[PDB]
Amino acid sequence: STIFPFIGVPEDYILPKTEELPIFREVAWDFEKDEPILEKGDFKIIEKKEALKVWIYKCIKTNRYEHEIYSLEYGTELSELIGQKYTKGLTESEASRFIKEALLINPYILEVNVKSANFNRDILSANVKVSTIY
Amino acid sequence: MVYCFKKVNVSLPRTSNQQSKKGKKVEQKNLQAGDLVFFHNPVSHVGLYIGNGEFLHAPQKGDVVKISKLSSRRDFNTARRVL
Amino acid sequence: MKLIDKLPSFDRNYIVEEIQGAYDTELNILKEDIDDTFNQLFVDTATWGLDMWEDILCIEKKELDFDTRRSNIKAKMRSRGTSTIEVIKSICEAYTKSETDIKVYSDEFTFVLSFIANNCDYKTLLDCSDMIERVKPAHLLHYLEPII
Amino acid sequence: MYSDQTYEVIKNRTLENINLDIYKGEGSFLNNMVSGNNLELSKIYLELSKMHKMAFIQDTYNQFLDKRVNEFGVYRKLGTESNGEVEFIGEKGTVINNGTIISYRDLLFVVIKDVTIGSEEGDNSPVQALEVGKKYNLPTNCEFKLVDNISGVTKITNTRSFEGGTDIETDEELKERFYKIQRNQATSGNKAHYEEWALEVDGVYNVKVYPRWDGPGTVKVLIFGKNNQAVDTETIERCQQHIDEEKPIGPTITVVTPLPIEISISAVMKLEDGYTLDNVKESFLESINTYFRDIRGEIIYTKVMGILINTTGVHDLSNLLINGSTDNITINEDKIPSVTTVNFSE
Amino acid sequence: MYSDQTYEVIKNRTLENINLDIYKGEGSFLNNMVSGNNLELSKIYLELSKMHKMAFIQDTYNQFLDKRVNEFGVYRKLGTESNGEVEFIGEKGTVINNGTIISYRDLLFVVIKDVTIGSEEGDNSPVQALEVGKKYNLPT
Amino acid sequence: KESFLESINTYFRDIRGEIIYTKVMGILINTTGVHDLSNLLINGSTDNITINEDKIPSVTTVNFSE
Repeated sequence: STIFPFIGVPEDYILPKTEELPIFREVAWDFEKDEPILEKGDFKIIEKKEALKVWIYKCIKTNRYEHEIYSLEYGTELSELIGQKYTKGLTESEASRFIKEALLINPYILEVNVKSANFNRDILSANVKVSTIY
Repeated sequence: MVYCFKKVNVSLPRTSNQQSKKGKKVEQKNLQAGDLVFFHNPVSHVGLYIGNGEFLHAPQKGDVVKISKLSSRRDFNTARRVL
Repeated sequence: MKLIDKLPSFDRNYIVEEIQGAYDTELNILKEDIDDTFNQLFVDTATWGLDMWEDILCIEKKELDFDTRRSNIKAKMRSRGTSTIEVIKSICEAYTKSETDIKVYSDEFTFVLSFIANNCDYKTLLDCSDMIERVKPAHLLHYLEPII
Repeated sequence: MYSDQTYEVIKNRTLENINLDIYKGEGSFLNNMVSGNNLELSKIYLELSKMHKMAFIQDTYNQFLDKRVNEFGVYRKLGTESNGEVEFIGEKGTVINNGTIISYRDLLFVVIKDVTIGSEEGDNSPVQALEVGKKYNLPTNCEFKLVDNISGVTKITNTRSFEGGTDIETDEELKERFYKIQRNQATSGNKAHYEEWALEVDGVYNVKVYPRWDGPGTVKVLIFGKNNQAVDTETIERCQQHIDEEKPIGPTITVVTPLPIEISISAVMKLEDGYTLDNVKESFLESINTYFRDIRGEIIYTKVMGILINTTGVHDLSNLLINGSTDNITINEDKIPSVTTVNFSE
Repeated sequence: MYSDQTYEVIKNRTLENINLDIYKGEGSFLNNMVSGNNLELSKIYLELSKMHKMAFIQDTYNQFLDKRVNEFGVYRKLGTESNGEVEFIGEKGTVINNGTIISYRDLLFVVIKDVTIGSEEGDNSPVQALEVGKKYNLPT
Repeated sequence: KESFLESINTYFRDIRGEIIYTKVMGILINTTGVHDLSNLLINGSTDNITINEDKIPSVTTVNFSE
């Protein structure tokens, strides 16, 4: 009977209550052998920071623009630094930036710091601190 | 001519007066086969010019479709081409 | 061995390999089905889609061989419209699978089809003759002259 | 093939293709993921089925019927414009030029003749609708308003209803016509062409064609009247001239008429609820005429019994007499049975 | 609608259909497993779109158009090579046999009939183009 | 025999109440291949057969002689 003078239908104007992010859960992973972990004949699900460890490991391990399935923001660019394409200081600064920007897309991660950086032989070492909501 | 030009996918106005207002103007010396000829100021009947000073038309009630000589029609007004 | 190449190099474990191989086989099956469905569109290639032309050409009959149904479809779709000497002779060519020559005798009002019936069955030739009878002019007389 | 692959089958095949020690079943990780993928997998098969159905225009107005009938030569009809004539009432000497536009409510019309009021030619001028559609089939005694004002006119009306306005050919009618034309076999000079040319003519309800009856180049046309009766001489003449106009150059056409056989039919029957004796009689007349045209030899009592009993409206029959007997009546040459009387008792 | 169906839409719908508790987002195990064959489905939809276009008679390209018309019996018309006559001028008695090829520009032609220069029958012999085409209709 | 059994099975499916003799010979004559018939007998008689409640007739024996 009565007209609806707005675009759409009354159903589209119901807003679900905004709540905290649901608890982060992920399939367990074995870093030494690079395999998912089975428990009692099924996949094993871990919670909170362990799942975050799995996600961070997987994110760091991939290259940024190599795969079609991923968007342009997923992955890291650490492969461009191999072979000393830049000076040592430029490589250090770029590595810090790459790690920070790659990791920060996850809404469960609040801040990232790359603190220690040392060149010994052909190896580059660094320390990374990640702060989450947990 | 409505029927004849509909047979070649040429749509023309139903009444010949409006038919005079379609297509490029044609002169009496530039008349060729297939042209349309209009004579009186009211176009009671329009002819289809076939060349050689002859043209086909339906004259009026009581007459039948036949071939007329153009010169016998002193009343020539204008001509059009739609093909 | 194809879907797994789209993933990073830490996904090479046997579990992921099995999971991706299953979908590899499924995609292969789907592509094969799509190709078969496309092949079913054309008259010559279609086998299980042949019956769906019968609904559009009002054939309404049962036959055992796909080739015979294809030939009847070609006939129904050829004999429509114009019925002249050359087109009728070409339809008889399509049925008999050989070149046909029509000799007309105006004084006798009789035409004869000369052709090759090496690969044409006499019953198939008779079916073609009956169809030609129902397309040919009634007054004219027809004779079949198969030259094996 | 697309119908063969269903949701359950593909889901089972995908589950079985995974050779792993983990469990597959209700509320399992692999089972849920597999089902979620297979829904989208089977969507494609369903769409392929719909695509194939649309391609061969089976049902539900697939937009490809137009292209298929353009392939087969069929064309849709946009309708024909309504035609009529109106009367101009006004001052004498006022001339209405050819092409003058008038309107009837939302409808609009154009004058076809140069008409002058009060003239010896009268004040009536033919008028044609500008657009197709049955909406332009105007009734009688309608008032027409001029879009463009002309001095001297007062009232414009038509003495009788406009006719000829028809709508665009709807798609269902197009499909039906395509089916009927596909059932027909129309080819140059064939027996079916003779049949068609004969049935166009009035006074002919049934056609039989006899090729080469008098040697080559002779066609014998056997036509039948209503209720399989003889065709009159004038009707035979018009049929002959029509076929001659439509016959190929060279053939000669000969037409003969059948000779009737008077038959008395009588039966006792029980009617179903909602039917009358007149409906039974007319349906029986049609069915028995249909049986008459196809029969050769002798009329058969039991075929007549079956045709009568199959008639809609008859729940039972009893006491069936053909010419006062239950025996076969021999039909001789140049003779056709012709129903004469229908004595039915309920 | 096939154009509207894209990799992102298919992936989003598939993930929404799955009823699991774990996190579904870029870089997750479930997302990695699901992605990869949805891209293939998005690929397949375009071929599905093109198929109905190549099915009809109005737009059938070249080969399938040939199949459809051959179903109707109409055959494509091939060209016929041009025919002409040239004159040979030279010493009397030189014999030009059939199958001899003459050339103008880059086009090639064959002499049909045996002709002798200075013979009574004349020095003009028929000339036939080796290939079909309107380009072989040389002027005088 | 097979065509008549098919037609009579459809009939026996659709018929409520007692059986009809004239419909029986009608469905028999319409059965393809029958040029004429005579002496049509149902259960030893030409009478209408009454069907009681919770009862559906079935064809048991068909004795056709040319």
